[PDB]
Amino acid sequence: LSQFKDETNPLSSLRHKRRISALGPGGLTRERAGFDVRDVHRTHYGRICPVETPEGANIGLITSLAAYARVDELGFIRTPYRRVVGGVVTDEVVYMTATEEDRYTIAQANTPLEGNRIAAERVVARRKGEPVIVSPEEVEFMDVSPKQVFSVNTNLIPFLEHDDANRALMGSNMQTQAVPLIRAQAPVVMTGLEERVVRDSLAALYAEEDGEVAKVDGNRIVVRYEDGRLVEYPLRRFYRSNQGTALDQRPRVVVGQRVRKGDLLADGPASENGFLALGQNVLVAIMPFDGYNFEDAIVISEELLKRDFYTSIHIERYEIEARDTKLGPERITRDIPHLSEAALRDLDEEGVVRIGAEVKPGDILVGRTSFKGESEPTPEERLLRSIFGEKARDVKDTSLRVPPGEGGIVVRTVRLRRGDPGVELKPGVREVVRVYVAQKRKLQVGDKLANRHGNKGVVAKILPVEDMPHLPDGTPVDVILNPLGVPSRMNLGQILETHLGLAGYFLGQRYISPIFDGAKEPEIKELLAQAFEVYFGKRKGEGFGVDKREVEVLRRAEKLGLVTPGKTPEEQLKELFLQGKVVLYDGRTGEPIEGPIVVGQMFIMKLYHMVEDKMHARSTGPYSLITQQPLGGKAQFGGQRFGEMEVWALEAYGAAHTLQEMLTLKSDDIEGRNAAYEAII
Amino acid sequence: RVDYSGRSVIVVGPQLKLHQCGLPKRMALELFKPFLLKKMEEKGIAPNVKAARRMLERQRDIKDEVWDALEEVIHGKVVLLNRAPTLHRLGIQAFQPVLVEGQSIQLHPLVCEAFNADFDGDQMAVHVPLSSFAQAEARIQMLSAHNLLSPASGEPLAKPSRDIILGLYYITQVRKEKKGAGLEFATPEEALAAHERGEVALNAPIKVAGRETSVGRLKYVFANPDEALLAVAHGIVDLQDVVTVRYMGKRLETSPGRILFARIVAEAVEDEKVAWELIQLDVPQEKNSLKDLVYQAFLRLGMEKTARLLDALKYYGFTFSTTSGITIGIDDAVIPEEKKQYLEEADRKLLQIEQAYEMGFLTDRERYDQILQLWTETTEKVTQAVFKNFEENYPFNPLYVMAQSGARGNPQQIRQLCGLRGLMQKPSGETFEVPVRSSFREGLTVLEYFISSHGARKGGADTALRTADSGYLTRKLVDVTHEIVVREADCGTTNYISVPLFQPDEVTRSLRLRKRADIEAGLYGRVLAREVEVLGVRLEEGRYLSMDDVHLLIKAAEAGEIQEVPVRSPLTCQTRYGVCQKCYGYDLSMARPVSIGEAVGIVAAQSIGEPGTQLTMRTFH
Amino acid sequence: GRLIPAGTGSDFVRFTQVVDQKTLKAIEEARKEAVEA
Amino acid sequence: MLDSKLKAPVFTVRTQGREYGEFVLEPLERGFGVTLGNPLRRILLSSIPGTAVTSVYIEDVLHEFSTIPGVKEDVVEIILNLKELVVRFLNPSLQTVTLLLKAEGPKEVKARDFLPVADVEIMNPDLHIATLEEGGRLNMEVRVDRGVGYVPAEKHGIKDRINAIPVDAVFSPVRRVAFQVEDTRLGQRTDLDKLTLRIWTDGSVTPLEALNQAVEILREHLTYFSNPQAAAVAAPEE
Amino acid sequence: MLDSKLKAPVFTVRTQGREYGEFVLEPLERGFGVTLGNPLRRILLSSIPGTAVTSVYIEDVLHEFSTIPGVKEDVVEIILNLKELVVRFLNPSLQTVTLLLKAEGPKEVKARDFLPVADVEIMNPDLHIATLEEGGRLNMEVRVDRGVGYVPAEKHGIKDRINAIPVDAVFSPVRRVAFQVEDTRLGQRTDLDKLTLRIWTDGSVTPLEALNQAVEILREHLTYFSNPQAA
Amino acid sequence: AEPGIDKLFGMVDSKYRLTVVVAKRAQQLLRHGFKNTVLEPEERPKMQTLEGLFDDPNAETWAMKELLTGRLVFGENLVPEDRLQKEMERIYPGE
Ligand SMILES: Nc1nc2c(ncn2[C@@H]2O[C@H](COP(=O)(O)OP(=O)(O)O)[C@@H](OP(=O)(O)OP(=O)(O)O)[C@H]2O)c(=O)[nH]1
Ligand SMILES: [Mg+2]
Ligand SMILES: [Mg+2]
Ligand SMILES: [Mg+2]
Ligand SMILES: [Zn+2]
Repeated sequence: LSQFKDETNPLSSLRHKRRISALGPGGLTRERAGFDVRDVHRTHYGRICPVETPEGANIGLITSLAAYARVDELGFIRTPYRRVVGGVVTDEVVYMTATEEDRYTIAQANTPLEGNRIAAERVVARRKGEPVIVSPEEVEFMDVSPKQVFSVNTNLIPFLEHDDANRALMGSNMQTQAVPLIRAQAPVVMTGLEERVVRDSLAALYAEEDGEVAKVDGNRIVVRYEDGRLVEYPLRRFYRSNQGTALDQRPRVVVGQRVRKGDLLADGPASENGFLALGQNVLVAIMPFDGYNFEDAIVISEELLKRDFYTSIHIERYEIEARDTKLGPERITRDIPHLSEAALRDLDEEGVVRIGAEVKPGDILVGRTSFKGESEPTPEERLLRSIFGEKARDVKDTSLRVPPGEGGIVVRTVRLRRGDPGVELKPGVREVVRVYVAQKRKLQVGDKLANRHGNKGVVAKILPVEDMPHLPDGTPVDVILNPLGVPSRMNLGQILETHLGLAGYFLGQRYISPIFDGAKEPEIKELLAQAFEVYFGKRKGEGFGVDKREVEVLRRAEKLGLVTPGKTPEEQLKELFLQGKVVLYDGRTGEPIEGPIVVGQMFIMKLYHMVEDKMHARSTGPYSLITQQPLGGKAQFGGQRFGEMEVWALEAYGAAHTLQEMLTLKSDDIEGRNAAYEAII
Repeated sequence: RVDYSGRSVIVVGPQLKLHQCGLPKRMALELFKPFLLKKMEEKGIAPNVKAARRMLERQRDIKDEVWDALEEVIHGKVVLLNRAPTLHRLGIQAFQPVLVEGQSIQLHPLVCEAFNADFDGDQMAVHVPLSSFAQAEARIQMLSAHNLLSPASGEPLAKPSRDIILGLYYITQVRKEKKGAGLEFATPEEALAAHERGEVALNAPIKVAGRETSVGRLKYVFANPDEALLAVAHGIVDLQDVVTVRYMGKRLETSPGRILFARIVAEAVEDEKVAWELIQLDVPQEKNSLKDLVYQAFLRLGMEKTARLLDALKYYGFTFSTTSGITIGIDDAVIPEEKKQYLEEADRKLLQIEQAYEMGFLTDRERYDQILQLWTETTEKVTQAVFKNFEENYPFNPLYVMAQSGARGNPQQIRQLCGLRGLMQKPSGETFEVPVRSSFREGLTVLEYFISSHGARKGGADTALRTADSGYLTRKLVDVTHEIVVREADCGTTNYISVPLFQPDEVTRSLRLRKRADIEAGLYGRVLAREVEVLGVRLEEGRYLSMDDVHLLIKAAEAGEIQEVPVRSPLTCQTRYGVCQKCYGYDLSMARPVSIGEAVGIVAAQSIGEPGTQLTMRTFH
Repeated sequence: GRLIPAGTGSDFVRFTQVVDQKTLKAIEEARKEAVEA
Repeated sequence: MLDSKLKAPVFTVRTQGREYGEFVLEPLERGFGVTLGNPLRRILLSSIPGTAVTSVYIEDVLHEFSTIPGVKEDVVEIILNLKELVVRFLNPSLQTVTLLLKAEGPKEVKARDFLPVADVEIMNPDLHIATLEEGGRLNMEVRVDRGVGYVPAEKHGIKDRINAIPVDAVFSPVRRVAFQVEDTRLGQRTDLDKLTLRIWTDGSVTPLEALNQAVEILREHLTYFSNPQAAAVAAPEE
Repeated sequence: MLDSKLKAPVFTVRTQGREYGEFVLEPLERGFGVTLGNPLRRILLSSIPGTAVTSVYIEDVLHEFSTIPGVKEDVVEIILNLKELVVRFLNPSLQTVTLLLKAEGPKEVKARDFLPVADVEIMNPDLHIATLEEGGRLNMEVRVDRGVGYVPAEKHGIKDRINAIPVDAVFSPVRRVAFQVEDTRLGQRTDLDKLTLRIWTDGSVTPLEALNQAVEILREHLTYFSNPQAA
Repeated sequence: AEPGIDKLFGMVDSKYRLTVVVAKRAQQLLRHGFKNTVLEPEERPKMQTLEGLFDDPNAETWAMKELLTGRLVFGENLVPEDRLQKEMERIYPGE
């Protein structure tokens, strides 16, 4: 029941404290009780998120507590209801249990009201689970918020109502894998819980009373509060999380700036002025692009990288031991015995590598020499080392090296000998060196990308901007999202997001839609109406009419039955823009895309890297003592499990030799693997 | 665990050809290391191997002269690739490295459908076959451009899929134009006149005293094929408009894109004769119409010339799809006017039912069971109108197309979007008597949303209940089929079985022809036990049932000349501990008879447990 | 760990041999070495 | 070093007859493959010196939908036998010309039955327009022209005779053009392009010429960025 | 009266500051709007060369992930500013320059604070680099290099001193490129392109210069069409 | 695909023989240098590297090219055991 703290980002760190498992001391998995238990129950309303849970095996077993949910003095989960009497709704709000709840006819949160008063004929209400259209007189309690039905990770997805639950589960889930961008943006369309999460998470640093700011630097802030207190707040700086992702503050206040209590002093690692800042807002065209987005694959405007948009700073921690041995103590010496000295440069530091150095794979973090071989020199090497000058030192190159596939640049080393300051030593271990390697990780073919409505795909091609589809004002698009990843999904919120975006873009605004309240289809077209001015209602004041290609499109558009035949080539477009689609020009030819394409702003997060799903490759290396099957080192990655299922794969194929060599030559054939190697060499 | 292996994330590789993959050179140089060290010794890159290996144990010490030696090793060779879960033969497929930069493996998008991998970060593992025999095996019998058809069906399994269809459909498809109606007068230019003052559309349906024609067919008469596209070039017309063109002496009434396609195929097969007599130049192309095109081009033209066709078709689908410019803005969710009118009625009949229960005439379950049936018929009525709409008013609506073209999404999916999600079951099983009335375009109720999460749960606790282990069936089927190999050619036994062509399901014993597919299933590529003489043709004892023949005998059974077929099975085989090649029949992945030595039983097992993850878990009706 | 009893490991094919038009003269290498005197 | 300027691109051309050509150009700076592809292509499809029939005089027809007595091809069929017919000149002066054809009986008609009037040298030797069988007779005065592109009849005015009809103008003597850009490598540079262009022409102009002169029409066009005049920009308004 | 060929048209400018210029061309025949107006846009967006910070050395900092006492900005953010700084090399043959910036005590450090060098014009001397507080001190050096395209940190050593930071270098001085293609009439013929290349830039290069250059490139490219060779 | 994959299928009665033939053939073809090659100077496989066409090191790819000319012959029985393990060494240097 205890585990590593999820802290990929602040939100993930908060979801984890709000977790519920049935496993541990209570019956677990081997007995399953599937379909029961794992099923979302009629009593979960506002007690558990019906749409948050792990995918696959552990479904419905692990689960997350609904936003407004509360645990009473006994331990029973309570959701709040406001009592209503005689169709006159009171604010007097009660936290009923599961059982208390079954004693009443509570009504849904969106009953049309008239101040205190219900203005509805038929009122749509739960009666101990069963929904029934009823009369006001019969009501007794009412739902506080549409929100109270869902966890917090769920409550952060605008247009949830338009999003199918499956694909919105994925959203709730992937926000856990948001990894602080160094240009962390809060989203363009928000739900409301953005500020309130960042505070309750302790993502940002707030002011605990009214006062004037004394000092501000990257390091710390001193503030003088109205009572006379001058308290220093360190700005916890470039700190390492469990998962690597850098937690640390960044101040948003200047010197002698008078300030109110609870005002923002330092942003989170993922807060953009107290606002939960998990990803980045981007101009997305949705449409197929030459297969480059073939099955959930996604394409990327080079321009995203120059803006350091999806860059991310990652601290990686290495250790090295200095153990006592039966063959004599091993050392952490700068003097590794080999053939180079020009390849010891950044090292020098009496073992350790100098704080500041670049490291690629193979480079040495901490040099180490260990006694190995059992005293004597090899029957062959005894003849050998003599010729060179047989000191043949009984020490080996067990130096801590840069694991293959990138390291980065050093930020901090820690050299702990004997633990005499008050650090608990390890038995039979002399000393330990730590190193920390940081790296800014930009976006790259392979990097994965997600949105809160459950869109997840991998960056399959980073085109140059010379190629990207562009708007008439030359503004090219940032990301190209194939649309086939959408009917089947049934996550329309991603479109209700791309539209509103297209507005706020030109409207120079951002919005707050709330979970089941929020923007409706009329207001958005109406927002697009004002946005059509900014965009086009000033295209002619610069002296430019309409393009010879907009003529070409509008034809094909009105035939599609998109725009009115008869209306003016100008206001045909305005219609077409209120639909969300504009007119893109294929950045290559300069010709237009037949038919309109819906561009617009959408908010996207760079999903986080696990080292299991790091890029791996073995040619050959270590081998388990006992079974003598291939094994992992640190510089060496073991082989792939070749399970029964894959074995059949080739049998089926009549791949005779191939199978056998997977079953001998490349696993357990002690003799032949050596025999093989040589032959190949 | 295996000693020449590796793994990475997969990014799609459109530019790739059918028999190759994008591989990190970074990866290869581990994998191929020892092979590389030699070439380094063969070249001046190293004095010796220890120095050559030394040259590499630090990334930055690796001289770039080296990479020109990796490409050199690789040339000729192939890697393998497999993907969890390996649920059949094709979870492993051989290709030729194309060394690419970066940390991921680009992968052709046709083998996608086989491997069952998409790109929300599915990873693949790569192995190297070592022995000059293994690579031999790998290239001749695992290369992704020789395994075109499927071991389970016979049907091709590398087909136009997504974007590839969406592309092809849209440029073959011809258009319908409404503002023109049905008009009947003198042709001369009197026809063109109405179009000059625009009262008639252009590809409007029109019939003057003469024939049935567009406008359309008249105004634009093309001499040769390339004179047509030369017009669309100058944007005087599209490949969607209907038009008259002359070819090989014929005078045809199609579109230009029909030809464009009828050409795309022509060229990539190097055989204009056998090319044009395979194209259905009479309908838009889609999932099936190509799936067939392929199959034909696979018996008619070699497996090798079939590989080209697939990339050519893949290349165009893409290109064309891009510029074709579909998308999906909220406005493409085109709700029909009928949804009210129906929910009006349904709402008012629910009155009647409630009055008849309030009265005493129906019992509880009698009431319950009534209401639900209503909605069943209703949820259909909506789903129906939604489509007539998309056929009569928006026959090019993105959703509508992807739907129809087999590029994406089914009836029930489009419904939940436009129509109405409908009946939701409870968690205990019993259906809610109240359905989700909204759609996804309308946005569900805070409580319509809850309702629909119980079966939303179940629809997960049924696949995850087979994710942890449903290699379960195949385990079992392999445990009892592995030994069966095709040992003898002819295992020489008079006896057989007779596949029926008629079903007794109008019941009881009310006869009827079994769906085509059903037959194809039991007859395709079997070997004839006794000379069948049907439809003025003797299909001679010991024939190999060509698919053309599975179609002929059906024609013959529709014709009324035959009801059973004497076919030779494994069910009555007499190979000592195995199955003879004639008692099996075709290969199925190739359209030949099965070659001896084939792991037929293993194929059997897989093929039957491949699709186990898509059999509805427990009884839900 | 034995070779599989199928495919290229089926007693049917396995023993297939290959030789070239010139080493086809290995039949006449043993062809003209018999009768003496 | 990292590195420097660009390698001079080997413009490979393998020729095959007088209608088809393959033009390989490599290596190109990433993206230039297309940057050359398009503008060259459309120019090859809208500019090259063309000659087209635009109005056809008919002997025995007042309305162009009959089948002329004693001839088993339509009015509509015969006009399309003209659209496949290549004409070339040797004179700079010619801006429009009219030709004549005469025949009836059990012989065999070609393209040579047009009179070699002026410098007009009619290219295609053996062509087929129609076949006669009996006492039905015909004699025409078909109008030819010089221009560029593709022109519909319903998009041009001024007709030949009252015994003639407006037709569609097949000027551009280039029939079909293909080009696929493809990633090519230069030892240490996988990013680079490689342009392959494929041109089909009616045999009037050599594809290589059509190319040469296309590339020139561009070169020539790019000079019109010369004689600049200044103007005020726009208004702040806010 | 040769009835097959055309007459030369009206190239015209309309410059604003140093970073905007429209470029019209009536009349151009049907099509040629895109035909011509496009390729340039690529060339223009892609291949016009500029200048951009390539290496930073700050007095006591050892690498990007470090914070300087009395300085709000951290080095990662200080740099992110310099990414914006735009410079002019007045003498074509100048290939690089290292700007110097000392600063102690309370003040907002702008791009003006950079120690002047001859023939090198800081184009946005007001760009905010860093704000330092009481007791704060930031002494720095900053490398600049004429270049093309986009060369990112990882793809160069640069190593002036051995505590330098090599920064991602966005070279093109061309910040955006539209091109309208509307219609104009010449009496008779009423379908003619009005090409209007609109190039905003950065300050280091003139919309006009940038345009002159791109055109010259395409030309210098059209060069490799002559001189055959069969394979 | 691979060269004349269909035609090379026809040469054998079964899929696998051609795999056994090819590999075994290649074995000898890249045992004795490429000295045994029943495939002429001008019809040998080649690469493009360093700007220089040099013969393809891919034994497996040669044997296929070879058999495609019919110059080889194959069967279940052609010669005895170690009785071939000397013939090809003498006609084509076994060093
Ligand atoms: N043969 C086979 N099919 C599989 C396999 N896994 C999934 N499918 C099929 O692919 C289609 C959609 O798969 P998903 O990937 O789950 O769809 P999604 O994109 O909406 O998540 C389904 O039918 P569909 O929508 O009718 O397919 P389609 O018409 O979209 O091709 C499903 O039956 C498999 O291992 N083998
Ligand atoms: Mg590493
Ligand atoms: Mg899928
Ligand atoms: Mg997946
Ligand atoms: Zn049998």
